[PDB]
Amino acid sequence: PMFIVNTNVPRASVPDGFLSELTQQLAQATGKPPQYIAVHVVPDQLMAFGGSSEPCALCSLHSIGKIGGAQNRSYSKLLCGLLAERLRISPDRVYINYYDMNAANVGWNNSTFALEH
Amino acid sequence: PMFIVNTNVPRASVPDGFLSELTQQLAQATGKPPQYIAVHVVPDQLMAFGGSSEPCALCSLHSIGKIGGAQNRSYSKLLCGLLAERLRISPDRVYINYYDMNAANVGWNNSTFALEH
Amino acid sequence: PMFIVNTNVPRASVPDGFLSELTQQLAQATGKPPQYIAVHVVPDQLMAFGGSSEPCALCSLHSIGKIGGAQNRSYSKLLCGLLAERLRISPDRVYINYYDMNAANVGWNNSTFA
Ligand SMILES: CCc1cc(=O)nc2[nH]c(C(=O)c3ccccc3)cn12
Repeated sequence: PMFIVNTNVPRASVPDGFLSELTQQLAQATGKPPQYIAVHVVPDQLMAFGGSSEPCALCSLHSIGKIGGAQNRSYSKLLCGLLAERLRISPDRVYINYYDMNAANVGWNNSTFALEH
Repeated sequence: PMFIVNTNVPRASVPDGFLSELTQQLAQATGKPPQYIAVHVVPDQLMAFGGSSEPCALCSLHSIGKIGGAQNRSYSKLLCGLLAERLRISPDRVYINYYDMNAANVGWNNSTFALEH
Repeated sequence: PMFIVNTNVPRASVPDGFLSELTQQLAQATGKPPQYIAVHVVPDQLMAFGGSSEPCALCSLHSIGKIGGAQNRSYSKLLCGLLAERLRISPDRVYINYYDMNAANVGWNNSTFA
């Protein structure tokens, strides 16, 4: 899985330990091994939410499976909680786009995750 | 809705009020309220279009509904118009990827927009 | 088509010619003229792969068609090869998301490709 956060919160406000916390908490939430979790944090961005430049975040989570109604609401609670606690971003100024990726459409290690045919 | 612009145009060439203008124009175009519109502009990018590093932009528009053949042609005219006028980027050096998002696949405010089941 | 690379490799480590090599190799690989290909390289990123911040990359390739099982495995070999050779990133620390775009959902030059 891969999780990206783009935010106008300054780099200096991203706490030590943040990428590792995301890595471990997403491993737990998705049931996938930590070794396969990638995280990407992009501070200092020029962005607005609702026309306001108060702290906000635009995020993406890509996973092969483990994407769906109840699961995505769970991820949102988890990830909004982290963004609120660590970056002081209000949950109602966060968007997270969820993508259920087909194994054939994710490349890795010179191939993809579709090895069957 | 979420609109992202990545461009090699320098930061100083992005006019003040560009984010607000995008916000207003997108609210009008999509019929969604401004409070739900998120905009994100990323200047000074290392990019090429057709092998040239002249001004260009790679963009995305994510919306729950209001995405389709006719509407997208209309968005492209609107957004290329703004990028050309404000950032001086030629319309034939812009790509915009449109995404019709399922409500269940967009997280916000500790949950998603799938609140029904 | 368009290709985006996000990496924690520093900008100074991105070699002269890299964007051009991606453009022409992707032209060859997708069969499209180089004039169609957009590439975007984002160095110096704050990222981790498997909990480690050794060199890694998160990438996307969007194309109207030319996306599929065998084709994507070919793109991955090509692109991982380039990232390993040029940016010294291990292939097992690269993800590439492939998107088969509908022509109606790609805007260009005041319109779409539909
Ligand atoms: C055709 C003019 C054209 C001009 C470009 O500068 N870029 C580009 N990309 C495509 C493309 O990938 C495509 C378009 C329609 C169907 C299949 C692929 C087509 N173009």
